Order: sequence, then C-alpha cells, then structure tokens
Amino acid sequence: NLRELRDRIGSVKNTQKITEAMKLVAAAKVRRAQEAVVNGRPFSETLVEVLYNMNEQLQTEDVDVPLTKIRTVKKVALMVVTGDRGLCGGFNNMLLKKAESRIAELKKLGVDYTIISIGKKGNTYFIRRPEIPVDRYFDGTNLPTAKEAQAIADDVFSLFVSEEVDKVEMLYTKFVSLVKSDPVIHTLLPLSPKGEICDINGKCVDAAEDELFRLTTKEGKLTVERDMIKTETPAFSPILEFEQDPAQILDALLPLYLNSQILRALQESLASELAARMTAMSNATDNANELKKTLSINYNRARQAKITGEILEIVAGANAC
Amino acid sequence: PLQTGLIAIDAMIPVGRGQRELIIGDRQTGKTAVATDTILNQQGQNVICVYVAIGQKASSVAQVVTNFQERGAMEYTIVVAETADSPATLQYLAPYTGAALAEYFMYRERHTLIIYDDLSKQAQAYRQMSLLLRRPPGREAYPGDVFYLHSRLLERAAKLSSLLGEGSMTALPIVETQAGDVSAYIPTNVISITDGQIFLSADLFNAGIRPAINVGISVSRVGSAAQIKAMKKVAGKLKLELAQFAELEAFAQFASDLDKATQNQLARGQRLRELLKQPQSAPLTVEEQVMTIYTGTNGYLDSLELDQVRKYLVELRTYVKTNKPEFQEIISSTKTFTEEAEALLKEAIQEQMERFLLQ
Amino acid sequence: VSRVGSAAQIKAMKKVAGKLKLELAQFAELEAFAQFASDLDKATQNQLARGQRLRELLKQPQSAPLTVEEQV
Amino acid sequence: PLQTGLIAIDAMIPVGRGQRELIIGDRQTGKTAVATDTILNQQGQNVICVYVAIGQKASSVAQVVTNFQERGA
Amino acid sequence: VSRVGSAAQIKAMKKVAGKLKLELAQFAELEAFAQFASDLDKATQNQLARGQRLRELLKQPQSAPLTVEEQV
Amino acid sequence: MTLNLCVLTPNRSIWNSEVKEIILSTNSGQIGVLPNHAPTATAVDIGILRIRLNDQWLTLALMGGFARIGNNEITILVNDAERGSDIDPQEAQQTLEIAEANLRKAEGKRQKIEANLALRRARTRVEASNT
Amino acid sequence: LQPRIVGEEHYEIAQRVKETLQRYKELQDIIAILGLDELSEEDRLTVARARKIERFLSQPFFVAEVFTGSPGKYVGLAETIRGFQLILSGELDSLPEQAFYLVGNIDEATAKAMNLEMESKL
Amino acid sequence: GLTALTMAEYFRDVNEQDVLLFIDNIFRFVQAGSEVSALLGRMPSAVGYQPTLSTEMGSLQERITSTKEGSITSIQAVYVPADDLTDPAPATTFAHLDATTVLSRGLAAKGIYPAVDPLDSTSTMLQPRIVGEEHYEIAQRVKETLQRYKELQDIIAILGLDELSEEDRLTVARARKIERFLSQPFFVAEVFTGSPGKYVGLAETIRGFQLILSGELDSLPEQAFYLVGNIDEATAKAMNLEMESKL
Amino acid sequence: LQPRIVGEEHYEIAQRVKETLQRYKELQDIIAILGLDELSEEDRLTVARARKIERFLSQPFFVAEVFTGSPGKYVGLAETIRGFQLILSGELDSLPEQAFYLVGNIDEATAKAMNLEMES
Ligand SMILES: Nc1ncnc2c1ncn2[C@@H]1O[C@H](COP(=O)(O)OP(=O)(O)OP(=O)(O)O)[C@@H](O)[C@H]1O
Ligand SMILES: Nc1ncnc2c1ncn2[C@@H]1O[C@H](COP(=O)(O)OP(=O)(O)OP(=O)(O)O)[C@@H](O)[C@H]1O
Ligand SMILES: [Mg+2]
Ligand SMILES: [Mg+2]
Repeated sequence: NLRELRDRIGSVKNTQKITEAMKLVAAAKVRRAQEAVVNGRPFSETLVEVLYNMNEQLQTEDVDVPLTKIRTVKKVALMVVTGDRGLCGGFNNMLLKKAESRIAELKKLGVDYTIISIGKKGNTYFIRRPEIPVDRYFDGTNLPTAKEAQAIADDVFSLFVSEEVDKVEMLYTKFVSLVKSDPVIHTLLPLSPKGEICDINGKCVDAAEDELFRLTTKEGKLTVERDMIKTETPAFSPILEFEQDPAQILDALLPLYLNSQILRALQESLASELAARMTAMSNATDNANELKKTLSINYNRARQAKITGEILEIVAGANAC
Repeated sequence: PLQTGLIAIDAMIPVGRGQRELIIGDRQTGKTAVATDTILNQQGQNVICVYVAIGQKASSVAQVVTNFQERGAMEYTIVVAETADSPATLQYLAPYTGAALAEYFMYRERHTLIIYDDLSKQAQAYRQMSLLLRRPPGREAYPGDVFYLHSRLLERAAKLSSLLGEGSMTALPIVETQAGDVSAYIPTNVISITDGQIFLSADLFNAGIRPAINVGISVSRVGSAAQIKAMKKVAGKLKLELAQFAELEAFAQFASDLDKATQNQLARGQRLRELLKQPQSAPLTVEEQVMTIYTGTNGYLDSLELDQVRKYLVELRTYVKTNKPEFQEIISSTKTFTEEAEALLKEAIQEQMERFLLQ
Repeated sequence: VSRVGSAAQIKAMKKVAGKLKLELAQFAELEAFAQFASDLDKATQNQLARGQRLRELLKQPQSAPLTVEEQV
Repeated sequence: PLQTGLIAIDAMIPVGRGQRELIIGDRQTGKTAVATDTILNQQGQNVICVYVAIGQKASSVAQVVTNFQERGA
Repeated sequence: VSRVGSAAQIKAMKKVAGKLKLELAQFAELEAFAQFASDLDKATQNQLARGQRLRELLKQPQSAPLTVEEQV
Repeated sequence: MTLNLCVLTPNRSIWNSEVKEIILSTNSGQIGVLPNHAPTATAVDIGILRIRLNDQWLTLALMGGFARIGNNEITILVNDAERGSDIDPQEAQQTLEIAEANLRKAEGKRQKIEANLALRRARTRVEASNT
Repeated sequence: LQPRIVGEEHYEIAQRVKETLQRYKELQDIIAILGLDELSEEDRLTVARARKIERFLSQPFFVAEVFTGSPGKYVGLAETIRGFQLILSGELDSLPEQAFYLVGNIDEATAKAMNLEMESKL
Repeated sequence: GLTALTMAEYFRDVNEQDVLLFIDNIFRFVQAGSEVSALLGRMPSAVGYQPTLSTEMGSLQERITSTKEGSITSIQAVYVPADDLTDPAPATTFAHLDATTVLSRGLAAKGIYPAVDPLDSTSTMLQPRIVGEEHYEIAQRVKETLQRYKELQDIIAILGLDELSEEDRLTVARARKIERFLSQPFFVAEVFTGSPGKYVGLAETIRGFQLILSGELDSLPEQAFYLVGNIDEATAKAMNLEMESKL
Repeated sequence: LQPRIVGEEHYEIAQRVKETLQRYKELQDIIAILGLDELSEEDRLTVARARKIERFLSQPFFVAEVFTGSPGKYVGLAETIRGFQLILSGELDSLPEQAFYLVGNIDEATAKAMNLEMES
C-alpha cells in the first residue's frame, strides 16, 4: 500500500516542521533569558559595590552575622534545580546523575545529605524514592522572579538560621555551551563575608567577577560565549554615616545577596534547560530530515515497482487471450 | 476574468476566460460544488454554461438540474448527461457533445463555460471500448490515446481573436484522484494539459475550511492576467500574507512565546482563512470579494474572535450593498480600486465595527 | 571491499597501508560524537586532526596517477 | 597487483591482476575517471588496456580518446 | 476475529470471558496512549494494571492445554 | 533640580524618576529625606516607602534590604518590592489572613522564623494597599 | 448532511464533531513523538474531547450481543444530538474516557461513570 | 523535436553558426514516444515507458553536439514525474545533460531577475581544469557565502545583525550584495520596465564578484547592485544615490 | 530451538536474547528521531544490553583471516550459553560495548575490556 507510505512521509515532514519550530522557540527563549540576566545586572553590580566595602569598613572580630556563621557540618542540605518539562537533552538525567554522586559522597563522609527539589523533573525523582530526605518540593518556573526566588530563599534561610542544617550547597547547570554544559555544584550557605562565591571542590572566584552568557554566532552555527566582566569597586565616602551598626547593616545585606545567588542560579539553569532542548530539537529535526529522505527514496522504489508489476500483469493478460 | 464567486479561487487561483482549469481532489471534497457555484454565479454575466455529467448516478443529475432551476441557472445552461447505465460509447462522446455545443456559441461571439463532471469517468469509458476492441494497453490498462483523448478535448476550449469575434470557452474539467495520488495516470495527463489546477483536500474539508481549496499547491498559469485591476491591487496582499502564515503553521501552537512581528502574522493569517470560507451555493460578487479582502488584509479584523469574523463580514457585505451603493458603481465601471472607493470602504468599516460591537 | 585484499598488494603496501586501514576504522567512530562531545581532549583532538589530513592524502587530481613509490 | 594510481584503491581496496572489481556509483561521481586513471597508470607495465564505452555520449568518448592521445596511453 | 462469538462457548465461559475481547482491545489502545503522557491519573493507572494482568493470563507452553474448567 | 532615586529589585528596577521627598522605614524606624542630604548608608526594614514628588504622593512597599544615599542620589537595594497602588487593595488582606493563621499553627523554630518573616512581609503589604 | 435537510442544530454539531476528530487525527503523530505535554491547553482539551467522542460513537448492538457481551441499545437522533452537545461543550470533562464506551444514551455514560467511581473505592 | 533539430543543424553545418535549440519540454518527447510504442503494441519497459527509450532519447541528444563547423547547444526544459529523479524519463535525460538551471519561485518573489537559484543550479563545467582557477575559486566563495547566509536567516530573526559576530556581519552584507548583483536587466524587458539591458561578459563577471568578496565595496549601499550590469555600473549607481540623497 | 531438543538451559536463554533484541527492535523508531535521551530507565537498560548482545553475536572466522587478519575462533555451545548468561544477568554491564565485538569467548570479551580500560 503506497498510501500508507505517503502518510509516513507526510507525518515525518510534519515532525520535521514541528521539531524545527521548537528549535526556534527555544532559540527565542534562551535569548529572552539572556536579557533577563542583564536586567538584574545593575542589582548585583551595586550589591557587590556595597558588600566589598562593608567588609572593608568592618575590621572587627566581634562581628558575626548568622548567614556567615560557621557551625559543624553534621547535616547538609542540597537544593537541586531541575527542569519542568521533558524533551531537553540529557539535561535532567545528568543532573540527577550528579545529585546521586553527591548523595554518595556525603555517605562516605556520613553527614546526612538533604534535598530541596525545584522543578517538576526533580519533584518526580525525589518523591518517587521515599528513602531520601527532602524538606520541601518547589514548583519550578520559567521566568523566575524575586517572588518565586524569595520562597526558595526563605526555605534556605529558615533551615540554616536554626542549627539543624549547616552548609546549604547547591548544584545546577551553569550555561557554558549549547551541547555540553555539565552540572556544577556550589556552596550557597554559609555565605562568605567577603562575598566570594565558590564551588564545593574548592575554587572560589572573587564576587566582583561574574560572567554573563551571550549567545552569538561562530563560523556558521549559533554558539554561546561567557565573557568575564570585572566591576570596579569605588571607595565608600569618608564622610558617610551608618544608621544602625556595621553588623546590623550587614545582617540585612546578606538576605539580598542570598536572594541574588538563587535567582542567578535559576536563570542559568533555565537557559541551560532551554538550550538542551534547542540542541535536542536540532538533532531531532535533522534525524527526521535523514529519515524523510530515505523514506522518499524507498517510496519511489515501491512506486515504480508497483507500476512495473501492474503493467506486466496486464500485458500478460493481453497476450494470453 | 471568469468570476466563480469563491474568494479562494477568484483572488488567488484566478480563472480567466479561455482558460482550461482543473478542479481536482478526492471523492466528496466539493468538486461539483466548485463547478456548480461557478455556473450559479454567472446569472448576470452573459456566459453560457454547459454542464457535462459523464457516468454519474441519474439521481445526482436530477439534483443538479433541480439546483439550477430554482436559482434561475437553466436560462443560460445546457446539461449534457450520460448516466452510468448508458453504454461506454455514449459516455466517451458526451464531453465531445458538450464541447460541440459550447463551440457553437463561442463562434457566435458568445463567451462560454464548460464543466466536465469527471474526465476520469470518460477515460475509464474509453478504456472499456479500447480493451474490448483488443487495442494494446499501457499504464492502468489505458491505451496510448488517453492523453490524445483529453488533449483533443481541452484544447478546443480557449479564447478566440478579434478577427473571429473573441468568443471564449472556459473549460473546468473535474478529475477525481485516488487517495490523493496526483501521479496517477489520468491526473498526470490532465495536469499536463490544463493551465491551472484547483487542489481540493479532504483534510481541509473535515477541518471546516470550505470550499476545501488547498491554495498552496493549486496553481494558475494565466496568473494575474485574469483578474481585474481592482482585484490585482487587493489580492496582492492576500497571497503574500497567506504565504507568511503557511511558513508559520508550525508556530501556531506557540503563539505566546514569540515577538509581536510574528504573533500578529499568526493573528492575521487565522482571519485571512476565515475570509475564504463560503457556504455552499453562496457565490460572492466581485465587489463583495474586494470588500472582504480589503478588510482582512488591512488590519480591520484583528479585533474580532474567529466565531465572529463570519458574522461580521456578512453584515458588512449587506451594509455597503444598502447604505453605500456608490462603491459598487466604482468597481463595476472603472474596475479599479480607486482612492475614492478606498475612502468610501473605510467609512463603511468603522460604522459597521461600531454597530457590530454594540450588537 | 576487495576479495583479494592482502594477496594483491606488494610488501611495501602490505606493511605501510595496514596502519592506514586501522586509522580510518578509528576515525570513522571519532567523527561520530565529535560535535556531541565538543570538548575534544588530546586523546581525540589529535586523532581527529590526524584523520582529516588522512583524507588529504586520499585526494588526487583527475588524470594524474601516482606511482607505487609515491603512494607508499 | 594492478596499480590504479589512486591511493584510495591501491592502499585500501587493492585490485589484483585477474580480479573483477566493480566501479559502482551514481551519475557524475567520477566513475569514468577511476577507469581512465587506471588506464593511464599502465604506461610502464606490460598491460594492454581495453576501454569499452557502452551507450555513452560520443562527445564523452572523444574526450577520453584525446586524453589517451595526449598522455600516450 | 471470531464471527460466531459467545455462541461457540459454554455458559460458564460466556459469563466470565463475554467482554474480555473488547476490554483488552480497549486497553491496548490506552496502553499505547499511556506512553504519551508523563503523569497519568489512578483510573488510568488502575486499568493499566488490570490490563497487564489480563495479558499474563493468556500465555501457555506448547502442547500443555488447559481444560475448560481451568480456563474459566 | 533635586535628588534622583532608583529602587532596584534582584531582577527589575522599579523607580528611576526624580522625586523631592521620600520617607523610608528602617531598622531604626523612620527617616525623612530632602535633597542635599549627607551621604549615609542604612539598612531598610521590610516595610513601606512613602514618596512625595511635585503634586501626588504615593507609597511603594518594599521587602527590606539596603539603602545608601549620596550626592543627591538614593539607590535602594531591596529583595522584593511592589507599588502601593499596584497591589489590589483587599486581596493582600486575604493573604494576610493566610499568614495570620499560619503563625497560629507555627511550631518549631523554622516555622516561627518563616511565618513571622512572611507575616511582616504580608502585614506591611496590606499597609500599602490602604496608604 | 445539509442544513436545509436536517436543520442547523444537527448540522452545527456534526461539523464540530468532525472538526474535533480531524484535529485529533492531525495530532496523533506528534503526541507519539513528543507526547501530550507539548500540546497547548487548547490542544490538550480537543484531544481529550476527541477521546470521548470516539468512545461515544461506539454502541452496543442487539445483533452484536455475542460480541460485545453487553445488551444492545437503540439510540434516537434526539438522544444522539443531546449527547454530543454535552461532550463538545465541556460539561462532561470530569468523567473518565471509558464511561462513554459502549453506552446507548448520554444518561448511560454518566451512570456508567458513577459505577466507575464506586468501584474505584472498592 | 527532430524537426526542430533539423533546422538547428542546418545553421550548424551549412551556415557554420552557433545555434540554440530549445525543447520545451523533453519529457513530452518521452511521453509521446511512450504513447506511440503502446499504440504499436510493444511490450513496455520498466515504469511504463517504451523499451526503446534509451535510444529514442539518444537519437535526439547525440545530434546535439559541437562539430568542427559550428555547435548546437540545447537548453531543454525538464519535467520530473512524481518528483522522482530516479524515474526513467529524468534518469535517461539527466545522463545526457551537462548543466541544470533551477529557476526559483521564491527568488522571483524577492524581485530578482533572472530568478535562477544560485545554490541549486549545477554544472559539470564548473571544474578548475575547464573554467580556470580564477573562475573556480570565485564561484565557490560565492556559493559558500550564499550558503552561509541561507543558514543565518533563522539567527537574524532571533538575534538580529548587531548580535552576530563581526566575521558574520560581513557574510550577510556581502551575500545581500551578491543576491542583488546576480540580478540583471534584460534587452527583452526594455518595453516592460524601461531600463536598458546589459550583456555582461565572463571577464566582467569574475572581476565583479572579486570586488564584492574582497570587501573593497563594503562602503556602497545595497541598492546599488540591483539591476546593474557591470561592477563599474554598480559604483555609478551608488555615486548617483549619494548625489540624490544630498539633494 | 525447542526445550525437548536443545535442553532447558539453552532454550530459556535463546528466548531471552530474542526478547531483548525484539524490544530494541521496537525502540528504533523512538531513538531514530529523539535518540536515546528520552527513553525510560528500563528501556535504556534494554537498549544497553541488546547493544552488547548484537556485538557478541559477531565472530571472527578462520576463512575471513585474509580479509581482516584477525584469527578466527571456534566457539562451543557450552561457551555460547554461558557467554549470554552473563550479558542477560548483567554482570558485564560495566564493560564497554566494543569489548564484545569480534571475540570468541566471553573471556576474550573480558580481556578486550581490560585493554580498552587500561590503555591511556
Ligand atoms: N462550501 C461548502 N460548504 C459546505 N458544504 C459543502 C461545500 N461544498 C460542498 N459541500 C458539501 O460536500 C458534499 C460533497 O460535495 P460535492 O457533491 O460537490 O462532492 P464531489 O467533489 O462531487 O464528490 P463526488 O464526485 O464523490 O460526488 C456535498 O454534500 C456538499 O453539500
Ligand atoms: N579525481 C578527480 N579530480 C578532479 N576532478 C574530477 C575527478 N574525477 C572526476 N572529476 C570530474 O568530475 C566530473 C564527473 O566525472 P566523470 O564524468 O568521470 O564521472 P561519470 O560518473 O562517468 O559521469 P557520467 O556518469 O555523467 O558519465 C568530470 O567532469 C571530471 O572532470
Ligand atoms: Mg461530483
Ligand atoms: Mg562517464
């Protein structure tokens, strides 16, 4: 039946057009998540302008702020930022491959891992196995705002200011490249008074230094390149007055600085999800192109063999009478 | 022009006088209704229609003549009819009988339309005689003459010169395909013979796009030389903007996650397909077609829900018919979308949109 | 394919072009997952940029054959 | 060995003397070229070439005969 | 297809397996459709369980027949 | 002609128009500002920000943070902030009732940290809906 | 199936049923590849109604009682028109899809859905 | 087709001229031989054609040749049945063909005349041993520039030009200048458009696209290459527009 | 291939090879377009084992030593049944898939798995 073979080509030609428009919808979304970080760029530039100078002015061993307070690591929380939807690479799988290896590492240390799951693809993985301690499930979101982030900040804040949990660490996918972006783990809490932000392994970047992702083109393709930007810290005026205390101002700055590392982790995990999907919809629309070509060739073989076999039945009957 | 009364044909696949156009699709798609509503449109034009019905059920020949006699179409119509009970010689010679009657008026300076209700059944009726006459067959047991059957028929239908009197014979052969097999032997012949093809699809007939014209695949080799100057101006925008909507059919599921340059094109193209929808045996006059495409291709339907785009244009076509009758005289006589009539039409839209919003 | 592979060639060609047949067995698998990996390490980025210039060995102009000394 | 001069044959798909070897491909993929360059390489060897052109362009055969005259094949 | 239906059965088999043909046919529609959704509700998830137990009833080793008693 | 003022949240800058009079709550409790104010760095409380420009004066609730002031420039870094008119008036006081019962059911430290922090976030959200 | 013959109440629902099942026929390809979650909430709704229309088109016959295993049903045209007006409007979006399978009336589909809610508890 | 060809080879052999033959089209020559053979009662070949199709085509196509006296070059339209290039009617035709000129409905919508697709048109003649290296190097750069711009049209609709790299800001501007400079006015359209046509030689074509691709003409506007013949006529239209814009 | 002829140990593993290669046969329209990334945890494990079964089905031949140069290996049925017991029990899931290609025993698949893991 050639009608069934024409329907298979017309649905693969439909599948090629769907999975190509999903590539461009994901191409519009990673660019819209590129823009969403640069909107939040004046906030964190000014917050680091403050936080480098409050640690400069302070110079006092008597100042201990409870988001910088170091306790003993008997328990450890881990917030994992997953995707909400499927069809995006091996994005959510390599993330939970990395979450399992951190659950494994804290059992060699024997220090009671704890999970905070964000996103529907983690809510599922974490709820499905009940022999894993999870505090709260969070609705993951596209376009995260301060409000969705504030709730995440609150769970992180209230779980740490009480002495049940030390060293809230976090693993998420930094958006490095389109096809390969490994999930790297950071230690969110306890914040460093310096504001240096560092990974669990032990590499700390200066916080005046953070890089934006800018999706551009190389030779033919669409690539993303992370340019490292240094913000210069001006000097706080000599005449400047402090309102409460340099310890009481710093106790209000670090909830702003903890809210910002959460929101930047959501927006870099968001662009990594939407570019894993753009990579997946690029490979699906090119596999469907290679399929549609060999279905068009195998149809024409069956089309021509049908006509040749049909006439040779007729020319045999035209001679046999 | 040969005004068929359908917007999807007379704007984008225009049939002129002297043109052989092909109405083609699978069964129960609306091929007869495209041909019947074309005959029903020329009650005011002085064309003479010949409706040749080869190999049909006799009950459906009686329903077409009943449709024609009610709407006054038989004052200018011959129905040639060979029911499927008849011998294959009568079915083979029935469009040649219809074409000989249409050549009578054409040589007497009169313009004519002819419709062959399935050339597919004529080819099967000449295959019947040829296989019984022991003539050696080809693809699908047809003889070699089945191209020369239909090319000897359809080339008799064209437009004459002023040295003969400029009679025309516009052939609209209807060919039925089998599961959309355009590459089948009798569709392959007539697509080669005919200027234009009007592709009718059952996946648009079930979705509500009626008449189910697949305007993307359908072509017209005469092109815009058929259309009047009023229709060339307005349907230059309908062709481009339904082509921009054709590239964005994959994006209609994702209208939110897009910029405004793309999302307005998805919003415009979904109302431009509501322009094309006509009920059966409701052909539009050329003035009513220019209003409908000027309104849709110039932003005056973006405020409406798709349930109301049908109800708005029916009330706006009956508005200008009554309240603003000076518009029809500009397009009937000058046959150009003049800057006077573009001003007169916009006054009708903003008064109808005010009355339609109140409702 | 060729049915008499090694029986045809001379001993210079059996010795030297045996390493050629195994490198293109390697480089056929390395061109796969090259853009998937995109972080080409020196156990692969050497063996790919070797394999691209193995093709440049194979390009000849038309109507210009090479002698057996020149092939080896 | 029968040396074709093409490195890709003579190293990797080597044709011996007495072997039937098929040159198979689509139209305009250099099939006549692999056959022609094999004939051009038999200059030093005591190999008599025979070229049969079945059903081809007479202009295409005349180019091949001139390329044989030009190169002493 | 059996074109005689439950007239070719005893009353005991007709009481039990009288609807089994159209229940497995409607299950095999929804099992193929249940691969298309991620999170599916319990009234589907119950019927995916019962349908996969009705498939396991029907498997037999060769030439080890079940009596009509054992079949009901 | 005056001081300019910017109120910027971690993703969005709310205010960037010149005003003459603000009065910000703080951990002290209340501070009035007129232009040519000496540069000062304060922390801001989770409460309202009443702003008086030329004719009309309005309040934008902010959820606490940091407010430094310089040579006629007030940058305010606040981790969430909503305008006092753009909150719909009764609807916050429904959400205040969702918090007021939730502190009555608060038990343990972390639920007495989270409710009381979000209550004061919600109780100073309604006070902009009326102001 | 013309409004001059059957009226415009029968005809407008006979179009909306065929538009719904044509829309679901176009989607079976991409829900096989990409799943139900990629659809819009407008397209998940017209999928879910076309699941329920297709079941409700089925009917037990008096002659097919040895194949269906259940007693047959004669269904009037007014009962047919009333039932498909309910599936298309969305007033039956809470019932499961198997409630519409081999029922005569739309009163039989809802009463089957009450038995499926009770036996879910059992 | 043969009758037309016999006139074409009188001008070749006797008048020693160079003739164009035009067969519109060569598929209808095939199907007319398929119809005669079926009427003559021949047992048909594969896919319904005549069993003599390889020689009926070969009889017409081997008379179309360059002799020592003159040449006949035939530009013959080709219909592909069922959009199958492996069908015996194109497969026997394409064996005798030496170049394919794909005309484009999409390029005519932009306004480019002649609406020849540059990327899907092929030749066996565009080999560096035939046209020379200076022509072969430039035709590959033009194809690689137009193929890169065909890839970037989805990225310009997502990013825009200001976000593309500087290497790829040029290959859009140059490729938009090539798409204009491929267009040309014709002598047969001097009544239709009024603008006089231009015969552009092969010498002025290669020197034209060398200047656009070497980047010397990146100061000129886009609409200075549209419907111009020579590359000198390009800068003349541009300097007119700099003198027309200032007024 | 019936248990009264081949034995019951041979017949239950010839079924399990064919149940694995049938399930991977059905999955090659899903992994043809989307790839391996969208398969479930069970269907990825069936793809992983059937991708190792297909290469251990291959074998170097004595007759084919003039094509490849690698020596052929006679593989007895007692070696064949225990070599597919190990892939279906999953005790060789850690080995690479290219370790199973063109080796006689499952021991040679083990010794080849070392050199692919050893050589750096
Ligand atoms: N524009 C339209 N809107 C609604 N219904 C239509 C329209 N055109 C045709 N129909 C209906 O579609 C049905 C089929 O149309 P028609 O009889 O013209 O089909 P046909 O193409 O001649 O098929 P066949 O050759 O098999 O009879 C008819 O019942 C007709 O009433
Ligand atoms: N090794 C090569 N290097 C450069 N150019 C080549 C090479 N081989 C072939 N060509 C060119 O490729 C074109 C096609 O080659 P050729 O005609 O030999 O192949 P073919 O398949 O026999 O063609 P056809 O099927 O049309 O007869 C020729 O014009 C030739 O100039
Ligand atoms: Mg009909
Ligand atoms: Mg050749």
